[PDB]
Amino acid sequence: ANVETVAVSPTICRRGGAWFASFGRERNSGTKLFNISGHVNHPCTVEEEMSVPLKELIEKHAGGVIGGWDNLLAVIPGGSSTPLIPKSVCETVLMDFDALVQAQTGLGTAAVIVMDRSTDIVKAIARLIEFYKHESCGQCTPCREGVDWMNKVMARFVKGDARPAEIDSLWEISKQIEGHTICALGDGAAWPVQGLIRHFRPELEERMQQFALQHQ
Amino acid sequence: ASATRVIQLLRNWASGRDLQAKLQLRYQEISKRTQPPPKLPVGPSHKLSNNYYCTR
Ligand code: SF4
Repeated sequence: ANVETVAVSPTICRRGGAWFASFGRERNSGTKLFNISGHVNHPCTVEEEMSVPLKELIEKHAGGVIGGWDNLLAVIPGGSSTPLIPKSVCETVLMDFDALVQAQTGLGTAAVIVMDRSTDIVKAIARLIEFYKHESCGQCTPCREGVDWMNKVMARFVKGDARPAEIDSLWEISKQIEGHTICALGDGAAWPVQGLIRHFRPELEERMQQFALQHQ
Repeated sequence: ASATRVIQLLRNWASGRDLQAKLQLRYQEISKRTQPPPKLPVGPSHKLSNNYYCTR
């Protein structure tokens, strides 16, 4: 069991348990600890009701996005293993399991990493992929091989050293890793790649064409 | 060919047709024996994605 899960157990036993269920939505009950980091004025760890909207969480506790809410570009809601979401989705999304599943990202560890419009989002996703490459245990074939493969592909993507077709290739590579590994580290390495491809494909193609005509 | 004109007339009369139009020997209208390199395109299955072997 997780430390947070274990820690709340005595409070749940004492105060009632039915008191715990009074917070958040149905099947999304209780209170949660959130870690807001990245491009925010006041990065911090806070405690909040489970089903709080993401925008209210960022504005009230973290002091808002750097440069205002209009400067928001992307949010990873639940740690690096969860797919990212753009600003158009963060406007009304709720910070619980089911709502974030409906947004195709999942809640995860409730660690909100905020990136504004001045960041190289491809570089950030590549850094996450490199983290997963360095943290793979190498036991099983899909993780041990495909994560390093995706790491090389994303390194080439950052410089634009690829062609647009490879984007689809990368997608399929991730699909060959997800659901086929022993543990969920392969899934958590494939998911950010899928989120980046799903929401920021034009950025990839623009970088590719810039590299193409820059190098003839 | 290098045949004399009178010999060409005699050949044309004997055969009944114009021989110099269609010579059996090849002088210069053939392809050069040194050619530029080709490029040789690839087949339909040379895609990078949506190319699973079980579908083809
Ligand atoms: S998926 Fe899990 S078990 Fe398989 S190599 Fe990666 S870390 Fe090891």
